[PDB]
Amino acid sequence: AAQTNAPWGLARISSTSPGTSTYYYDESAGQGSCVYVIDTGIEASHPEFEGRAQMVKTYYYSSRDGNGHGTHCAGTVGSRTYGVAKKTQLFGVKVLDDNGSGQYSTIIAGMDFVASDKNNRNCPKGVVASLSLGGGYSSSVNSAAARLQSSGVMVAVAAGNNNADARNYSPASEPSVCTVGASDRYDRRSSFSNYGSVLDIFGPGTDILSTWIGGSTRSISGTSMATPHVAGLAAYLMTLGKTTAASACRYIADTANKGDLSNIPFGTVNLLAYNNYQA
Ligand SMILES: [Ca+2]
Ligand SMILES: [Ca+2]
Repeated sequence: AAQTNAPWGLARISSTSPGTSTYYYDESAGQGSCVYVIDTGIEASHPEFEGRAQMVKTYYYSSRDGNGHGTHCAGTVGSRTYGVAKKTQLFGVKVLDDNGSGQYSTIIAGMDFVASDKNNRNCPKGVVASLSLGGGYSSSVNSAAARLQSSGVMVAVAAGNNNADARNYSPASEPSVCTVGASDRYDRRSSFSNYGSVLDIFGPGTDILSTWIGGSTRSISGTSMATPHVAGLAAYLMTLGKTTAASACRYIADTANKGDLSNIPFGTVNLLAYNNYQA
């Protein structure tokens, strides 16, 4: 399949070079996989989700996404126009309030919720969780992310937006998950992206068009936007049978575009997520 005039990040993850505009992908499109978006919620009624999104848990008064951030991330995972894995199932877990903030105890609870809830869901191609959130280092937060991964979920987490070493942020600093930095459409490390030895991969994160609340769309930037590209790529590759939840981060790193990015500090991987789709 080939989506013309796609958002630049979708085109980028199907090309060895920057500057293209078509997203080339296998039509299976993540069918049969499931992605939990652990965030401010998902506006499941958005036409771009085509009935494939639903809220499964909220830690606040409502399950509504009153912010937009979670809806945007979910759209990059799996919306029709803006998503990597256009046929995946999306499950929303609202651990962040409508200002985009959440206490670590609640974020931890949401991770352990996913680890259990996936045993209620029919996800024959496997389960992914996308965590476009974080704060300062916390061993408890890291341990929760490690448990979620251990339980059989491909966990992708944002590196953070501090232009600093991700070792000092959580869940970014948990080794066993997939820690995602951000790049721009000229293959530069995004100006805000964290870096460091703990990063596994980069994805598109500057000026990413996706869904928003009120049935709308907008373009925003962050490692929060790079993370769902990787989560959606994992779901897509799992549906194709190329990898598993335990091995997908390593597989994505194996198969990434290597050495394409600029302003990568020595000791940080120079790896950009790539679907290696060959029609
Ligand atoms: Ca290249
Ligand atoms: Ca890792």
